[PDB]
Amino acid sequence: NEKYEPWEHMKRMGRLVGTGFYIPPEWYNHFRMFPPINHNFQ
Amino acid sequence: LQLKALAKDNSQLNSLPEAIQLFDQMENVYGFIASRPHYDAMMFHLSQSPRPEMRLRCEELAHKMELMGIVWNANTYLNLIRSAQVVGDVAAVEKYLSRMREEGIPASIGHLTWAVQAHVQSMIRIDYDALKEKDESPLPTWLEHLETCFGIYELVVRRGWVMQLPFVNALLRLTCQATILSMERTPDEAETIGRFEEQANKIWNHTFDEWQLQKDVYSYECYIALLAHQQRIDEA
Amino acid sequence: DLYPEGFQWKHKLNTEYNQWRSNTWLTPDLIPKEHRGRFLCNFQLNIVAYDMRVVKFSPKDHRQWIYCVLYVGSGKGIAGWGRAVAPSTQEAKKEAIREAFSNIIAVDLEQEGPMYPVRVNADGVRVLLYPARRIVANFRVADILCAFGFQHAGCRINLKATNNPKSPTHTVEGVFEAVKALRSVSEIAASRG
Amino acid sequence: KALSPYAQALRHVALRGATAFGPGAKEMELDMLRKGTLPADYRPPVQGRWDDTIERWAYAWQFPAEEEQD
Amino acid sequence: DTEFQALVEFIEGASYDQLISGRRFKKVYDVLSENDDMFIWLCHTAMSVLNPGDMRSRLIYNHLRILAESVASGEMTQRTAFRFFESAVRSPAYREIAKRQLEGGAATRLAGISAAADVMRRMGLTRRPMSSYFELYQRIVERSEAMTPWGFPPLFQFEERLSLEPRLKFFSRARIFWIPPTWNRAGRFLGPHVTLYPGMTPD
Amino acid sequence: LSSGINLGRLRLAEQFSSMNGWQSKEDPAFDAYVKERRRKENYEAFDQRVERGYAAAAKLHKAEIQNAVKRRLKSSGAKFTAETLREMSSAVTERLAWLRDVWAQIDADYRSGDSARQETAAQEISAALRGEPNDYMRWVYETKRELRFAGPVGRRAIQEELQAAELPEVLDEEVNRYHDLKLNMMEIEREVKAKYGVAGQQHWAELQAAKDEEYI
Amino acid sequence: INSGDQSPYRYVEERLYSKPSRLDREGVKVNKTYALQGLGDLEPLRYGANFGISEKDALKYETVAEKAKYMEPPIPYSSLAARKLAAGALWPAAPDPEGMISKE
Amino acid sequence: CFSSWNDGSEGYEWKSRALSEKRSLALEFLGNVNKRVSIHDAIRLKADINKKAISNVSCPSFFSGIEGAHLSPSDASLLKEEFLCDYDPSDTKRMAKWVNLRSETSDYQSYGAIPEGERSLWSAWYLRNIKAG
Amino acid sequence: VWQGEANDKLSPYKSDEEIALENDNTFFSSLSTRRSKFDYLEKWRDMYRHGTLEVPEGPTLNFGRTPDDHKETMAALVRGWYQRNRKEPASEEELKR
Amino acid sequence: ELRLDLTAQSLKEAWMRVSGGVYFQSVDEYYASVDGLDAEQIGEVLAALFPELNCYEAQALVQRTLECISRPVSAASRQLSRTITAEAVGLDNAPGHYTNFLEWMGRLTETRAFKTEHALFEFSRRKFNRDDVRVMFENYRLMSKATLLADSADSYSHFYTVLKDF
Repeated sequence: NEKYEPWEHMKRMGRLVGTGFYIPPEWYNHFRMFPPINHNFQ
Repeated sequence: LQLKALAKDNSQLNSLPEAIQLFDQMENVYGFIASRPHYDAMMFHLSQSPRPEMRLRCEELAHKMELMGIVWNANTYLNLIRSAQVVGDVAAVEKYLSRMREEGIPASIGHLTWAVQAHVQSMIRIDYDALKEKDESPLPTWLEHLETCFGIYELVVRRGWVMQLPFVNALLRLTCQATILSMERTPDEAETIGRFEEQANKIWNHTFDEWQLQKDVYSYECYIALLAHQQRIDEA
Repeated sequence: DLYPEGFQWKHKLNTEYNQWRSNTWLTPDLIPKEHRGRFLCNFQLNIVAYDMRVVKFSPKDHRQWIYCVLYVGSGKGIAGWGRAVAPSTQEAKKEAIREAFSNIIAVDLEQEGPMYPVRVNADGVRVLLYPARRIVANFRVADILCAFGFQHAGCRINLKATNNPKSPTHTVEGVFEAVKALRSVSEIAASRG
Repeated sequence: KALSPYAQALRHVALRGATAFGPGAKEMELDMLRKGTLPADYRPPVQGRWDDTIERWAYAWQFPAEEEQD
Repeated sequence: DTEFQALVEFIEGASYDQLISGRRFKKVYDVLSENDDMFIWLCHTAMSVLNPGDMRSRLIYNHLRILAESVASGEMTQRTAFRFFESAVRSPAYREIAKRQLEGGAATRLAGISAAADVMRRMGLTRRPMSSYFELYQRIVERSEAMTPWGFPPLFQFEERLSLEPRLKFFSRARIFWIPPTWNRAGRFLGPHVTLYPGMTPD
Repeated sequence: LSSGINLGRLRLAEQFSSMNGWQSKEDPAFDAYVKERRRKENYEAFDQRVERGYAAAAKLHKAEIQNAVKRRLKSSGAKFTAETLREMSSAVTERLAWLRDVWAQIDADYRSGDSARQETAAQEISAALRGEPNDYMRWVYETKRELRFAGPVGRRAIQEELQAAELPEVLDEEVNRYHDLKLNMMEIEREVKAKYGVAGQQHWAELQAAKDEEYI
Repeated sequence: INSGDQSPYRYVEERLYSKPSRLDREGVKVNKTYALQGLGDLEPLRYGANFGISEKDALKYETVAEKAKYMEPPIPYSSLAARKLAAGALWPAAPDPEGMISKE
Repeated sequence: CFSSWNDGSEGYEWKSRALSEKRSLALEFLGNVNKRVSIHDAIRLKADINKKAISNVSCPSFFSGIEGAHLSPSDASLLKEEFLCDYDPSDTKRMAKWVNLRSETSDYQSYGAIPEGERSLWSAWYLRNIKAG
Repeated sequence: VWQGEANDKLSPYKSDEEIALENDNTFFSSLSTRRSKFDYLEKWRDMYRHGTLEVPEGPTLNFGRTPDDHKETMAALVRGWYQRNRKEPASEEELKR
Repeated sequence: ELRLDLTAQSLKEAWMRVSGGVYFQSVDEYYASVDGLDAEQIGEVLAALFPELNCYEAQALVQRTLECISRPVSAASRQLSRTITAEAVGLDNAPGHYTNFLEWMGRLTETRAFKTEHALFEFSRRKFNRDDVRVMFENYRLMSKATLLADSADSYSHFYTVLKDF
């Protein structure tokens, strides 16, 4: 399954925070600066 | 080199999203790990826009730089002062100037230049309508912002530093912006407008040839903005 | 509830003077741990369907439970949908509400709707979400578009390729799957540069 | 805060008093371990070389590389 | 002190009933095992096999450190954290770093798990302030993720599918796995609603 | 690309690869780095129980500042932008600096050697570990509300008395969150039955009588 | 274990691996206590608390295809999984080889 | 007496008077409609009469006021402070913490002190400052 | 000094040498070129153990613990502030003006 | 073992007689793990005072003198070498870092918290009978509420009083 993915979860959290009525946890901004490791493009 | 060119590119409107996408394409797709020149060329471009998301991106990039074993230098603190000055935040500029001397990194003339520009942008973004509700004149805040930067100008001539053109241009910008804001907010107080205009003419007429400096595009830009705000079309 | 953690005074309670009074069923453990004290917007509950389902535990014992599908949503851009089965009605509503809060999503309400046609399909149900200046949907879909805050939107659902087209979860599942696959204008402009 | 490191040092000794110039916290832990009066929740500094290796690993994760070009 | 409260209520209940019941022992087995130290030790055992001089290992180290601090803070649930951990583990760069550390010979994973126990003591990632060293001893002297050659527990969910295919003999070659309902007599209570797993029998 | 940065990263990677090349008295630059880090660590560290109490108090203060920002955005109806996140992070970091400057005194009293100082420091550590909030914070919230609701003579008196006392920068939402909490009935009952005796019990009995009369 | 007019092997099998036993473990209010209450590391890993399969979430699906479609992936590792890894109980031991001896 | 000042059901004849005074003041501040009257000349004069009647009351002083006509560091500090400092502005403010000026009236004289939720007659808002110690 | 740097509005724009020249201008702030807080602490440590520097036992700056903390930090600095204000007129009257 | 521990204890207090009182160990000399006597200084003593002493017994003696001056001698690294081999952890060509860890883990085992955490572990693994629970009931009833608060200030003192017999 690809619908449960760290990039998909980060995109879901980003568009959840981008409303302005949700408060981001610290791991969202800490994963924007340290993204999850991808298996592609290698 | 591409990020350095996009940091000063004014050909199109999309230079900053192009730089963001190029940095993301370099890190994720190309597999390159960002060094100090990548972080410097990105944070110099992120420090130009006063949007809070881009300032947050610059702060998170500086934090990732200090977390990845790349220590801060004069250029990193200069980029942070540039990012904090465009929103008019003098408190963050003073915290960066104190943290720079905490680590023993000496502050050069450009840091004080962008501190003066931080005072300019803090004079710009005063909520004048809230002071109009409280019946408070913004004149002592303008006098404090002037005397602080003139104390900085007395500091840079006491340390024996070579006087640079952007510092005198920042002082001229400060005095011309104080004159413009005094004409906009307190139009009936003609004596303060006259004092600010006399200080601006003193900086424009005597200070440039005191340090044997030659005027440039920004020096003419600030004075042309001053003369255009006074509706003196022929002199402009 | 916006205060899960903080100073716990002994001489004072944890409740405030000007607090909105709860319902007969609303308990503070409905919102999960990762979403507790995060939502700055009030939500409204809309029930999709109640149904009766025979649940088999043993070959000698069959119970008759109630199965409820609903969706929670606020007009400021955040919404989620859920479904759960339970021996009673209010237990099914509570577990479906915590399932809907577990699977919550959001959009960008800068344009109050999409800016390109999104034709998506699940297994059988084919739903198109196209931009408009009004809201073009039936009432069961217009309520979900109001739950997301999409006032400038249009939605069309074809259920003829499904095995059971009269199932009530298909329409809400299709609308949520189409809105989930919709990209905002800022996201596309950031992806292009 | 915008305090100078001279004023930061003066405020540091003003906040900590005379024990700022005395032994460190881990020297107090070493004295409590040697005298035998050490509580159970305290981590005992039992081996110097391995704790040195531990702290060198944890500080090596932040150690900067040399980017100077001759 | 909720574990001490569970211990003393177990003691008082077992002395009141004059027997060791199943309800009281199930209660104290649930109270003594609600701690999230398992996933934090997973992240720190994965961080131990990395290289403090490599920049890619610094990225993986900061990612797993942020993940462990996010689980310890309670802001991220367990299942999404396991998805993040299995995505960080299955990467070819992490397996390359683990293979380089294996082929070295004087590996630095022991100092890694020791500094991990010290960090879990300092940052308050445990339930008791000195429990991390006993958990370190438990990871070392027993079969666990600390004695695996790559630094994760040896289940097939943390290994790549391209390595899962030629070794194991699963259903059909050339996600959630279920028994297809053509098997009407598989076991006594086995059926299509009973899931199966590739490298373990959880029954 | 065999450049200076890439070769520096390569020699850094091969240095920390095994256990050998990075130990004590082997590389002078890493030894100077760990010497400066241990030099700072010798000055800015606390006792371990002091660090645990500071961690609990810092968690409480961070949660209270985040609750203040939540209350402000809930009352104003505005959105959570990046500027509010920057403001909240700056307030949290300056409150953590203030808590470090506070708990330096408790670490000095716990390591002083006097009996009364160590017992008061152990009382502070035990109060912080159990989750009990500070009475200094209650006094700070109450004097901030009284500074808000006083006239200019009283406002100038409070601002001139407390200009040198290093008070934390407290938002209005923290004072409003403390003030709007309802008071506990059983704690008031315990205080009125401990401070006063049978007269307190008769007063609480007539109070419950008035409660049941208002219920009618 | 008290038999109660049954074989004890089949009684423990019905009390461990039946559908009302695991539903009583998840919490259904079945008739009277079909599952074993107090088990430590002898509890099967299918019915652990930190495992990723919950039958209360699976009762709302009427088909095995819907269970394969909508359910989350299971949690791989737990504390009971760590104890079974330390005990080597993730796979049963191989019995005596019946392939070539006889059928007596 | 001195033993009647501590806690623990001692001094019942005066503790029950103080607890009945604060409740009866709270009941007339909230539930007495006839006290919300604008003042007139009968109130303005007779309160000034009642202001001067209390000011004419002098407190009966005790026998303490009657008088007639290598040193230690603690003994010399008392003699030097009495001669060099006849008026001390720092010590008279320490009296305000002990006496607690306007103890029963500043509960109702403050601005915005009592919330609307505790504005009933069963509510216990006058007992918040009771500390047993 | 930390109350004077908070209201100076030029102390972030001043170096360490300018503030150390302005405040005391003595050997006590002289470092002999890198200036930091820990260099001053390391110098004053050996100045204390020799015993050229005397530091009173206990925190003289008290806040955060008790609701009356400015009083106890005023009572801990009366001697130092009074000697700071009275020792230079003692030197003015000892030079026999 | 009793010969080498009594010989190392004899040299420790003989060094304390000649040193003259206090001996303070700072942070940096703790990290280098240097005590008051060097291995050259102790090995010179054992060759001079003891004539009949072979090579491998003398270097075994200087190993125990260095560890008895710092802490009391704990015989726990010898048992940890048997249950934990070198190649299991990954230290085959580093014998110095292997033995530095074994005494670091060995002295971490002898603490009150490690015996407490092992007892709470075995309590969760169901290794007690009804006899263990009944004596734990007597150990809990003997503690009063004033004695419990003094033990709950530490994180392990209230646990260890119940689990001392266990």
